[PDB]
Amino acid sequence: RPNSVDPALRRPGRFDQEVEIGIPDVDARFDILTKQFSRMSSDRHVLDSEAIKYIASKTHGYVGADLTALCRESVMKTIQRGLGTDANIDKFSLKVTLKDVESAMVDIRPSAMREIFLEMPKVYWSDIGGQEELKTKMKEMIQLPLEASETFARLGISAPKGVLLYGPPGCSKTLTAKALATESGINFLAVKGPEIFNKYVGESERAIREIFRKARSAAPSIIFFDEIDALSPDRDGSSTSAANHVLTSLLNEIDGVEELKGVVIVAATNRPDEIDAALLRPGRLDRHIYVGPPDVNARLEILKKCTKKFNTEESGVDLHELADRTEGYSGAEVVLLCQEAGLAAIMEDLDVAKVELRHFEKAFKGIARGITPEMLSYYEEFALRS
Amino acid sequence: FKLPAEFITRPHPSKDHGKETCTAYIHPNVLSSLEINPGSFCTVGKIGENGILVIARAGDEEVHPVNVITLSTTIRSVGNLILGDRLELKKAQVQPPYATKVTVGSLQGYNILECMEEKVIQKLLDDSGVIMPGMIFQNLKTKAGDESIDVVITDASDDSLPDVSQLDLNMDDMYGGLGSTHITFSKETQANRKYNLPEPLSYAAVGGLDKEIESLKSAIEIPLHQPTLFSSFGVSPPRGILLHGPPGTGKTMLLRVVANTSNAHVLTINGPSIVSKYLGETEAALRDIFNEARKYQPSIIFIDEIDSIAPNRANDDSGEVESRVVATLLTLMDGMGAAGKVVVIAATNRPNSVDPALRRPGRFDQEVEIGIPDVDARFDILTKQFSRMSSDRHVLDSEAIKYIASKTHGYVGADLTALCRESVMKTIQRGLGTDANIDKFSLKVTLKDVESAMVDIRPSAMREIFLEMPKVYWSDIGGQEELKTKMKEMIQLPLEASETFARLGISAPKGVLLYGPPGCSKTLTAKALATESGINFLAVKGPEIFNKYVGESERAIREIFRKARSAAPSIIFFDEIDALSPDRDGSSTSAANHVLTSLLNEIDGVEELKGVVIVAATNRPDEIDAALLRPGRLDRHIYVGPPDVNARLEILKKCTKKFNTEESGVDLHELADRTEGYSGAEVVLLCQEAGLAAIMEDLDVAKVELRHFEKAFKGIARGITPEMLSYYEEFALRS
Ligand SMILES: Nc1ncnc2c1ncn2[C@@H]1O[C@H](COP(=O)(O)OP(=O)(O)OP(=O)(O)O)[C@@H](O)[C@H]1O
Repeated sequence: RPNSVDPALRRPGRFDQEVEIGIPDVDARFDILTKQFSRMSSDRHVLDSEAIKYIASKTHGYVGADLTALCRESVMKTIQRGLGTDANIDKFSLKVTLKDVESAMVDIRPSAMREIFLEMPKVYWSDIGGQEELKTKMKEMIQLPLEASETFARLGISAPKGVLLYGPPGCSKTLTAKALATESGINFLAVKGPEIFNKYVGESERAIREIFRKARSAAPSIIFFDEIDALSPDRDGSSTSAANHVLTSLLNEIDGVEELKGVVIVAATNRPDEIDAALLRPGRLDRHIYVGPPDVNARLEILKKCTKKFNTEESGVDLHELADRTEGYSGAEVVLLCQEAGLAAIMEDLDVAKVELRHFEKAFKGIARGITPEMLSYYEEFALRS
Repeated sequence: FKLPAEFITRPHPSKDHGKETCTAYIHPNVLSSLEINPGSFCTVGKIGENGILVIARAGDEEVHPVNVITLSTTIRSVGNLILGDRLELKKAQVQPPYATKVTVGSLQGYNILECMEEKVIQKLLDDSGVIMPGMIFQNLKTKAGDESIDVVITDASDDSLPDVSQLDLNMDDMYGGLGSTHITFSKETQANRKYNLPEPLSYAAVGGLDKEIESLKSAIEIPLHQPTLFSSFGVSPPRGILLHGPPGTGKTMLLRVVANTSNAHVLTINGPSIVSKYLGETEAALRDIFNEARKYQPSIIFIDEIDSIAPNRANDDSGEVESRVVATLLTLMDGMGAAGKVVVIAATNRPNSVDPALRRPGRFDQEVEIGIPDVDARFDILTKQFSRMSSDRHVLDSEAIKYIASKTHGYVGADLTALCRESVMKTIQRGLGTDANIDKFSLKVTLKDVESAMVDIRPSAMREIFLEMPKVYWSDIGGQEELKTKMKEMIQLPLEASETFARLGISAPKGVLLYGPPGCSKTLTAKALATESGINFLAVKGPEIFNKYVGESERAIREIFRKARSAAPSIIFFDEIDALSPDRDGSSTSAANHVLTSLLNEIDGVEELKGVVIVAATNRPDEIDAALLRPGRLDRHIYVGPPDVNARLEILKKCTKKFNTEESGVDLHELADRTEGYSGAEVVLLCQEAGLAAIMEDLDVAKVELRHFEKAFKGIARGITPEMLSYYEEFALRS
């Protein structure tokens, strides 16, 4: 723990050079898996490349020691299964397969599931369903700093360094961060709302300091928060008569005394009224994005993606009238409705190769949108007033 | 000047014949220091159990080290001389007078050998020593008919003047080439009871933990017996197994069993007694014992009460012996050898107290999960102990044992021995009090004493994380067919549709909500799942998870969900949600809010729990906050309203089984029609009240009259208001 180290030791006069070691990502885990597989050679086991890639992708929170733990657990489970079934057959013939690895990853249950910095899995653009204008806006806002810092240094304008995301709780708030992290090619930081909150008084302040100076030491990057409305309201909500210190710290960190030109701060909130007037000030977090419900094109793309597993020709649906009928839903709502329709289609004779239109109608009538027009009107009023 | 204070046992190698009873390979310097003739009997103290296994002594070839001694596998089995025990040497005793009977028993055999005998007498008494409490020898190669048998020689009638010597060895005198007193072959029963010699614990004693017993057998046999095969892989050998569970659940007993059944050397420690005031004394002792562990190829190390030995760094920085010794022992065992054959078993309790610095897969990958035994394990242990104590002292059929096991649901493994012993004392006490010292063999074991035994035992094993409350079959399940069909559908989908979900990507909603009237059909569902599902069922009460300490509920939630995830795909049930759920209607505390966020972000946040299924039954669904009530998690809703006419009729038939319907003249149809606004629990209570009214007339009754039915019906009302049902319907419509 660097925090447990005496801060007198951790000073630039003696220990100016710090080497930061983080949790391995998917690429590092895959590289370590391939290296260890080549280490014990293929003379005792067979493991084709795509299985290794799938295993590495399935691994999210595992650590370097976890890969060795999985390898040893798979080997020993193979030994016991061979002894039990084949009655002491040669262990080389049984070698290593995928099912023992799957059992090992189910039963390993690592204790390192809690970490301050979350490595959210990446997602590609085709899976991401949005709108062209928003994509152009985010692309411009992320392209400006990286190849315009030198221009801003001479100009002196620098960057707004503040982006606020407010919209419906349906979709386009969580997967947007994944899309930004994937396309930007820059290290991403994900912290949950109540995750920063702690029972101990002052622990939240130390965690805030920790995350901001790791962000500073991690080169000019993007800092994203899952939800701010869990801590922003102080007078309106009176959350345990606290969080005032947290609010002051986050207010003075972004633009107090020292200004952070290199990094970009993006904020996503589920409700606009919870943001205090101090944050709602020109100069900081001035940019606002409506990011409303997905349009017809995004819903059609999501339906096409969800229908890829099934067969469109056999079903006979054109993927247009279904999207037109399902216009008041959201991306998460569309995904849930597709999943429930698939469940209804598989209830009859277990696995199916297609989903019928009757099952889709059953799903649509069974589950309501759950969205009210008053929240949309309030969001529109806030957009007009902003 | 050597002054050997202590000795340690060691198996005799090279087999051959040699002495095999009086080997006693001790360095001549020790023999000279004892001023005792080498060509005479020797006595080994073995710390306690006087008698000292008096035995003749021989000489070595100066290669045998002074520290280790050999007492032959026969004497090792006779006296339960476990490897690694403390051994001492002292002066020999007086010469025995003579031997009288020495009779064979032919253990684990049907006797009637005649041909297989082939003059066993020469083999028995062609050797020095021959200690009549026991001779155990290999079958060797005699004639044709292979196989292997052993012999019991315990029974004897010789009398010795000193009672200190419990081994009462005597000399050998028989005539043979290449006969006692009036033959020496007779009887086939077990060992003599009057000696009451200790016996080595076997795997047959342990019962109800098979799925773990072969697991631990393999875990201890693969590295010890097959070191080269595992070393060929080059993935490093495991050097530690975690044995953790509630106290008295059968861990030290399996430690003793595996220690006795293993011929390899085993190291046993007594716990915190090694801790000394001197800083370096404990370090020297640890490095020394590790030196003897690593110098000999077969070695097994036992560690106990690790929490006291290794306190957590954050819990308390007491000092003195601390994580320094833990670090140095870990470093010592990390590079003791490359392949080797060493297994370490940690018999700890509640691993929360175990220092987090003892958990890496590199040395302590193997973890054994030990929980409270269920009804099947308790019944198995009951049968095993009944077989051990034999039917010559008790009479009991299978159904009584099954009923006793079913009655004891929350009891611990040691509670079974507690109950049997308490029944023994109760039977003896009642016999002495009533029959005035009658023959106690005829009294044996009955049901009344055992009944009083679990009435008056009062165990202290009620508060536990496991809730193994008694279950019921489909007979008690009184409800609607649609509800049962839905239950079957959502409990059969994850069991035989995991591959289909993985291929399709739909996965499972894993969320079922059960909101309804407080009458019934909300608690019996737990029994229905735990009975029909046949899967490890975990139930957590509402107020039980609450604790005075701040964060205790959060950590308890952590352990319960981690154990649910680690306990294979199963189902989790929470009885009462509406106490912690209303964080908005009521002020509550910060702990309740933290619990709400934790349960919201753990069910479907970051990581997805596809294997387990989360089902929650609540009384008033409005206490659940809308923040966590989002589609995709706990989306399924069941009305589960008051039971219909069919369920009420079924409940009435079940409750009327004790009574006779033919003589009462009631078909339970008009009563069911009249009793339409009640619930299953209400129906049961009304039936109980009617039975009480019937039996208050003329004490015991064989039937119940109508007048009692009307009296019960008028005495007790439904207790439920229609506006509550209207509000439930309104909530269902909005959902
Ligand atoms: N599951 C069980 N089945 C049968 N007998 C048991 C069981 N659990 C305990 N006993 C009895 O109680 C005794 C004490 O149990 P055991 O020796 O296993 O120690 P433990 O209390 O579990 O361990 P520790 O002191 O390390 O916590 C056993 O020797 C045995 O007689």
